[PDB]
Amino acid sequence: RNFTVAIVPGDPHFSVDRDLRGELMPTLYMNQNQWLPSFGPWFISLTDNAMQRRVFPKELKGTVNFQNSTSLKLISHTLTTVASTTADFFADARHLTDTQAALCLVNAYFCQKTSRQLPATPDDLLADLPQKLDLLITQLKQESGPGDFSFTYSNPQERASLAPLNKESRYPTAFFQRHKLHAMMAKAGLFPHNPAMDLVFAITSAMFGSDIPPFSAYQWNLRAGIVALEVFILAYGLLEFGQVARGHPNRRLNLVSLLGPKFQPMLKRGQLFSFISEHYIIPTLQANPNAPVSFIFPGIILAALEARSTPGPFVNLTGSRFNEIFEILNQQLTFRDPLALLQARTALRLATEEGLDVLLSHPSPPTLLQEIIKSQFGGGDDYDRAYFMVLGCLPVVLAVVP
Amino acid sequence: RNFTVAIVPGDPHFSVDRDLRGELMPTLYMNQNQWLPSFGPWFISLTDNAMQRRVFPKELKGTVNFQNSTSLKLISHTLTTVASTTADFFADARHLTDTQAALCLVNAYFCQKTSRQLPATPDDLLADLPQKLDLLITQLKQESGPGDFSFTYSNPQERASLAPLNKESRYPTAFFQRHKLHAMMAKAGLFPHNAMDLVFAITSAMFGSDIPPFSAYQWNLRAGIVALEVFILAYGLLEFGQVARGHPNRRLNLVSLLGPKFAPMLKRGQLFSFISEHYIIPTLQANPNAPVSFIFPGIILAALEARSTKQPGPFVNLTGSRFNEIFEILNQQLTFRDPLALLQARTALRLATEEGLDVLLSHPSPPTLLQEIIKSQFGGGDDYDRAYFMVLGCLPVVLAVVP
Amino acid sequence: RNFTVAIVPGDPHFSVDRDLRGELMPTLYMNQNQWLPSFGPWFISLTDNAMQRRVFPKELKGTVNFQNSTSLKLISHTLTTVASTTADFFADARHLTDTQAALCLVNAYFCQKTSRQLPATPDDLLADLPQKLDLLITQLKQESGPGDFSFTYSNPQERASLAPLNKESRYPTAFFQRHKLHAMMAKAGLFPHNAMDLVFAITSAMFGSDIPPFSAYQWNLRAGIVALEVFILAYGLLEFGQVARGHPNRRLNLVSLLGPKFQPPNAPMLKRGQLFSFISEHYIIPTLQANPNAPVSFIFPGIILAALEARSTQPGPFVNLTGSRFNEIFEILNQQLTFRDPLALLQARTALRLATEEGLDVLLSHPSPPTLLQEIIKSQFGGGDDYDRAYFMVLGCLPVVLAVVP
Amino acid sequence: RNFTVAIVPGDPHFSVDRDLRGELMPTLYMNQNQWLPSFGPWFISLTDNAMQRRVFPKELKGTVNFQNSTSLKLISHTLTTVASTTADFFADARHLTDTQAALCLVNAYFCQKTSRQLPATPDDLLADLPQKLDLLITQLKQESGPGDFSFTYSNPQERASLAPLNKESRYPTAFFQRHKLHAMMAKAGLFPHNPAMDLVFAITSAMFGSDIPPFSAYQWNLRAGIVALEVFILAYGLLEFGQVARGHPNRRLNLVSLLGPKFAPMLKRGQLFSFISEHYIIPTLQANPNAPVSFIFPGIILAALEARSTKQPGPFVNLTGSRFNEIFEILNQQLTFRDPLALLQARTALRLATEEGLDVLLSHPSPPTLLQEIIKSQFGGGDDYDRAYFMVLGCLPVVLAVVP
Amino acid sequence: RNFTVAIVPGDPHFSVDRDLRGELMPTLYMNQNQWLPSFGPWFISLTDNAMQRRVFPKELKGTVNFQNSTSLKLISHTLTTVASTTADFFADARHLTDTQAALCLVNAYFCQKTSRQLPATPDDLLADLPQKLDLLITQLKQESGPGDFSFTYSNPQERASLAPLNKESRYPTAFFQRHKLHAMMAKAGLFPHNAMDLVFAITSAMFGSDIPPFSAYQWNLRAGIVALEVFILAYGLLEFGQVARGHPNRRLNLVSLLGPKFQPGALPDPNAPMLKRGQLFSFISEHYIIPTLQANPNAPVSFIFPGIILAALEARSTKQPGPFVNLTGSRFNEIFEILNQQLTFRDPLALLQARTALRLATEEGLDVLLSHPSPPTLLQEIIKSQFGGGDDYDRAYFMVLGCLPVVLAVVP
Repeated sequence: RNFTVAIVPGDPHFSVDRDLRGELMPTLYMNQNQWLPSFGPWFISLTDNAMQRRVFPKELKGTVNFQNSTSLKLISHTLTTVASTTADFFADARHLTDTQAALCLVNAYFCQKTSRQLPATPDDLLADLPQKLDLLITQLKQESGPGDFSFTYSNPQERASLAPLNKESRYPTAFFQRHKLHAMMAKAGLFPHNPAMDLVFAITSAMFGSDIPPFSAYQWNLRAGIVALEVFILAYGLLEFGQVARGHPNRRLNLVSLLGPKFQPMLKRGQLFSFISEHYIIPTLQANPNAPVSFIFPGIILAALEARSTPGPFVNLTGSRFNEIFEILNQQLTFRDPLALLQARTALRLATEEGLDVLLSHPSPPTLLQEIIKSQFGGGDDYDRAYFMVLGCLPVVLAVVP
Repeated sequence: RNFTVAIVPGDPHFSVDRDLRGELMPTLYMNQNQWLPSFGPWFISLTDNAMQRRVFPKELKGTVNFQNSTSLKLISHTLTTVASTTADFFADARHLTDTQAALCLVNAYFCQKTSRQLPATPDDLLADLPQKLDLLITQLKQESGPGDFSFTYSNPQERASLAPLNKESRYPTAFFQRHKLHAMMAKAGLFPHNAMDLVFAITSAMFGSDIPPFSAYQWNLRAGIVALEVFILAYGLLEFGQVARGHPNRRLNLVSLLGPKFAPMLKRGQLFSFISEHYIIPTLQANPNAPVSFIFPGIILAALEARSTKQPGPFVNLTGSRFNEIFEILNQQLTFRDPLALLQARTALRLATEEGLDVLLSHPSPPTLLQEIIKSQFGGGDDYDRAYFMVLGCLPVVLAVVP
Repeated sequence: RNFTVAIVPGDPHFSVDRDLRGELMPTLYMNQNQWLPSFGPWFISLTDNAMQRRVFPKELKGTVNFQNSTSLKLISHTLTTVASTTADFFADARHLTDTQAALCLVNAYFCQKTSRQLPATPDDLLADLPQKLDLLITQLKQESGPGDFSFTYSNPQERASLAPLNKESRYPTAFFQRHKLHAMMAKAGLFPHNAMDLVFAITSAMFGSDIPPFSAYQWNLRAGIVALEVFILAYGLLEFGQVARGHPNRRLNLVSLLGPKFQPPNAPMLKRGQLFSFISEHYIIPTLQANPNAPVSFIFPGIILAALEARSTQPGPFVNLTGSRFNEIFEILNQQLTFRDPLALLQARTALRLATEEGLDVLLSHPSPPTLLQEIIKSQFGGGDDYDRAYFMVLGCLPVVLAVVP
Repeated sequence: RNFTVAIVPGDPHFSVDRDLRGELMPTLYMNQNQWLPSFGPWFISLTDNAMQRRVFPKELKGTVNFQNSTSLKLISHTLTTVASTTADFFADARHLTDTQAALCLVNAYFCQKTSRQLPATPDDLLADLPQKLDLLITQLKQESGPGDFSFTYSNPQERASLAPLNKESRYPTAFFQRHKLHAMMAKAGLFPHNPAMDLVFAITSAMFGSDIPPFSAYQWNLRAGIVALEVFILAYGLLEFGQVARGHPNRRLNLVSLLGPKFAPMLKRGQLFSFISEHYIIPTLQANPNAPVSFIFPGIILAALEARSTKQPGPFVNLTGSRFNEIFEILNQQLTFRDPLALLQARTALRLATEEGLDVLLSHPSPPTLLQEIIKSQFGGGDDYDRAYFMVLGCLPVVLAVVP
Repeated sequence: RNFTVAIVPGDPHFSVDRDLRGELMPTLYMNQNQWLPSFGPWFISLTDNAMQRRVFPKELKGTVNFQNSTSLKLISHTLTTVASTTADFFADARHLTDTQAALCLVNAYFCQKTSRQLPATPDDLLADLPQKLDLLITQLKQESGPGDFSFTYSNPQERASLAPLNKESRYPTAFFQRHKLHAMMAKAGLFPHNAMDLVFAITSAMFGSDIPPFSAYQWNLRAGIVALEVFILAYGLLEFGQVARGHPNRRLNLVSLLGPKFQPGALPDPNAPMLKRGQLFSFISEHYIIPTLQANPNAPVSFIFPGIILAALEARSTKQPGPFVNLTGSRFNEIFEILNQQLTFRDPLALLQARTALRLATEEGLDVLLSHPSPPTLLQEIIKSQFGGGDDYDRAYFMVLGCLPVVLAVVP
């Protein structure tokens, strides 16, 4: 079950057993006499905060944290936590993965707007994904009027739950009323209340079985799908005019430094995302068909968590931006409380949805995204941005002896 | 509950959860292969003495103390002890914090001398604090006659107690008679014995009916006078301060300490105005009951050092007397856990600070003596270093582990 | 029972108690303040993978693995596992070692083609081994037609067993039908079904009456063919070898590795087959005189490693973060150091042997086998010349000294 | 209770709580990543021997001993043991400290030889100490005839006891008969047997109470006083023509190296000792009035222990442990065995070995020359500055880089 | 009870409490941040082998063994084992030390061949030892005929015992028949079977009446012959020795090893008159052998010259010409078995058998050394190849120390 992925054109292909991040990071702690990895300003601040926490797992407090680095246990557990943000923890047969729901939405929209035949197999959902996303995004840019990319809650108890309260299948009437992406797809005829044709239901009943109900009747799949679609929209927008051939002076990632002996015309608009879709998204989903969108692009999740936080020069010594990640780590490594871990997972997911709304509500979303990746994660070019979305960090080698 | 502070103009703002010193210092021990922090001559002498002590907490004797540095546990426990100098340990409803009592005194004095409206909210107490302090100080400089900034004790048992003996509400008649700051405020009509009491009008409007008049329950008057002395010394030290210039003797280098985490001259009083608006006010908005020792621990340390200030010429100080009060608190709370002995140790540190504040304020040029102590014992060479030393209680530097 | 071996001409002789690899490697961890050994790209990838394994023996995870090196326990246990690839674990009196079976085959073929007298003693089997191998190889090169160097399985359960299924003495009819080396020896009259059987005349004169004819009990024929493939690859690799030249890409430096233990041009070049003749007379013969039952994997573990790597062989730059190439070695290590399950260890040993046979077929099926072999030794093991290739075949690695302080 | 001392002119004053050696040495182990202290050839040999001893306290065998240095526990316990050499361990009201007895002897001798009034207070005993010692020494140099600076024992059991045997107040008649210093003071009329005026008794009854008996009646004070006087005589003689202003090429002690951030007309004869007496001896005795002479000058005690050793001519490597036996036995008895009687015997052996070595030093034709040789060869001292500091510290520490 | 020794002329004298090797070696582990000792190729091979042994005492496997050195516990226990090779472990009143028996033999031979009066005191035994050895050796060189320096065993059980089997006082008739040294002394009239017995006259005057005649109780004769072989090899090795000149291949550097402990002062003249034949051994006899025996009168010959014992153990091993790497552990088996028996198993009988095996291996190697056509030449080759000794200075110090330590910087 070995699979191969490639992130940017001209770069090497990576053959992995299961997970690229999980198999790449440990290899950076094998030359501890000469160098140790560093994962950027945000991870340096995370490491500083983690070592000060009164309640924090002892196994994540290894000596490497005090040597201008982050221990392997701390960096891998942090990245795993981020990758599980949009994973489904409700044991429900009516549920699709957020990635599958997002793919059904963008494919139904494409069939409604073009004369293209409805997708037959899950492979057809991923075929021409850059073109399907490009059509949805160019129409979303033309969506004038008030509203943002947020869900409307009218109660604090309602906000603390991912699913509708009192075991209901639908969210209250106001829930999606202010969401621009939902409004555009609703106007196009998707997810209707019922005999109005439901393209999403025709796709779900042909590939994902009879158990998946119409998105308007059981609205969890609509909410999860919208949020995963926001991640794909941000990923497309960030790489839209990307170029990687040029050796940028501010390029942080150096695979020759990190890998050592293990390593052996301009791009048109949308070509960098097409490469990542064909060589990374498709092989990742072929190996892990139920992968959440947070597993595909953990860098977008991290940038969204950072967008919530956003006068002059400033030093951030606060730990609030690490609270959701640290609570999951404390619940699964120290307290082992299954209920408290489920609540911690909900808090991380809600914080990400809040940050995604900040990113998409900005007048130029890729500009804010570029600023966060540069300031908090050290990414200076399109090559760094593409690798950061996939890895969740941009590791560098720093000599142990100066 | 995150809050932001700024110490000097042009410098970065620091966002902290609760405490700047407590959150900044641990970050200096995260590159132990390349460098370790050093906190100045006084802390180098403290570290030398602490490792020689027969009775000293074992957790404060970590290996970093023997590597041209001071361990994180030793430096943070020392700074916490200094920051708690004027903290209230009597559980009394009639008590204000020393900072609140000092603010009531300086605000009542300002209303008496200017006829400006009495402060309504605790925010009004801090509004125009540099101007309120400047009026009190310029009048204190004109206070001619004998007397100093000390309390008069007529018994050794009386000296060993912070509150009046035999559970009394007032101190003996001689207690405040030699204090110039008390005498000036008494002559102005503040805290009268019953006559309009401006302090009581302020305390009953913001701090409740439980706070008695300062003349009836004199603990608040004594604590307020001492905290006011710390604010006076802080204002005087920064009075003609400039930070724009990159001084050759500037010890503090935040670019070195923080790494990846990081024109018109200032008029008289402008450096203190910046520290009041960007540090004092946000600190008190987050911790309304903060003692004056938590706001400016550097003044407390300079006061403890002023007591020490005999033969002229070169001299090596291998004595531990200047660390006795801090070390006794550390021994009582980390090793012996004796509640009574810890309370006596806390009183001894507070009395030693009051003794040193009197030395500082009795000097003909108080900021000059203050500058000398900050330079010799703490390594501070300019106004930038002095402002940061008052806030941090030290001036950390990075020293390479390998030479 | 001390014995002496020499690998290449002009180099020192090594006196060992039992095993050269096992006695040489520990001596590289005796200057840990100044330097630590490094065993090449394949072992660097192995070390990376071993430290990531959820189930892996704790004693093999020492600190040296994280200091640009491989711990002594990990490198020695890996090399021992490779050296035991073709060791016989069936306690059977009808069984020869794969080396003995290969020697009987090449000697019977030589007598059939030259009419030289049949070998009388086990020493006669090894006498003129370069010449006996050279005759078999030059005839194998002339073997035109379809087929490769693989065994034909018609069932997955049949593939998972080394011996024939249902305790049978013969493999199914299709088993050897596609093997070129078997076909050439069968056409020459060797191992007939009963016709004079030269192999049986050799086995009954030196290895006792218990060894049955190769056509009747076919395990010895299968084991012998595979060991013969290893000897063929070893001969082909060193065929035009020269060691006198101090090559710029020579990785192995014994002066660096041994230090004070080692007491250190116009010389004529080695003729064709002379480098292999030196290794046969000074390494193969003394090794077999000391350990008569040594498997071919103990003689040349480097060929076994190159064969395991040949199975692995998208176009362009590539980073290999997979652990599949180490699965068989790691499973044996887990089964003998941690779980101590006799059945699971036997299955793991079978899997390593089958993977090696698969890789040997890739190496021999290549149009120029020594060229592919040279490429694998260079890319995965760092060997840049004939000196490195000869030492790699014997040691299973090419250790270098790397300074602990840069 | 903080006090200040100064060792040589032009050097800094040291403010200490109780003990200069005890407070200075720990400060040398605070930069262990860059440097460690080294205390000279004798201490290097001591460290080598201590680590080889089968019976030696484990707490004194720290890692610093194996890193071209001596651990803080080993160096401080060694120096404390040397400083306690002449400390009084008999709980007796009739006893003076050896320093007090030596001061009474030199002051009584000065009053007998000059018109000067008898000292009234203990401060008067120390007033003009260089001048009082100078008078006694110049008369001792004129003492012709046989005899040395040793006590005469006529029995091995008598040699193993500091006090007279069978609880007697006087030592046998032969005991002081060969001692030149005792003979000179006896001829001068000091300590008479009784109506002969006793100047020593007039001093002791005025400052040290009525419990101190006349030196001739209770002779322990006379024996202890004579030995402490020998230490003061050797200290005066060593620094008699000392100069410190000159920066000598062979000066080992470098206080700028050791302390770091914590830190012309010639001296006339006796001026270097006058400085050490006024700025070190007097403030030390004002803070610790009952200090033994071994606490004031432990370097003289160490040089005396080394003088016993001083067989074959030429280059020589000393791998013996005999010179450390007395110090090591005290360390074993107080840190490991805790045997009160054996510790008392070990203390007596160290004191008797010191008395034996002081006799070797004073019997040499040029005592400061032998003293200079020992301080140079065993302790690394190359000039008067080093010699003055060695007498006070008992060693001359140097900083040696951990990385070469 | 401190005593002083000197090994070569012009060098410093060493004052020790009891043992030079035991007191010198620990001083080399006191500067571990800058340097660590290295004891030569044989000890490097020993250290490599010791760390690979499945059965080996854990206390001898310290970290220093893995830092281009040998731990203090391993080097001192190895040297102590070698020094105890010929120590007497039979609690018998009829027994002399092998050194005392060798001295009685060489003194009786000297009295038989010269007009010299029989020695009266144990000091007279050591007086003129170079001259007494020189007379015995020059006569041994003239001993023509077959035979070597070995004992003849006619049974494997007989070979496994140091003393005669079945509690007998005499060895079988064939035992000494092939030994050239025994044959020469027997022809001279020494140890007769009862004829005047010069050896018995010496033993009964200095070592008491308990020592029986060498022909009646033959253990003293066997032990004495073997110790005499060690003295003969020591004399032969230093016979034409010179030390004044600073050789380029001189391994031992006492200035490096001792540092501040060594006061160099005045260095010897390299252009000074040469040492005459026997003068280097005379210096070692007067300044090392005599003071060592005055301090430890019952010292075995292996304690005086452990380097000869090590060279003898190495002589057994001595087939192919050229460069050679020795990865075998056979040469360390006898030493390692003693170490395992006294530090790990604590079996009194097995330790006694291990001690016998080391003594028999040494006797076998001494025969190889003395049977070589030029014994000092083979001895020089072994000291150079296995112990790093390149000159007479190194050879004299190697005989005494059992090794030639060098300082190697921890940081290169």
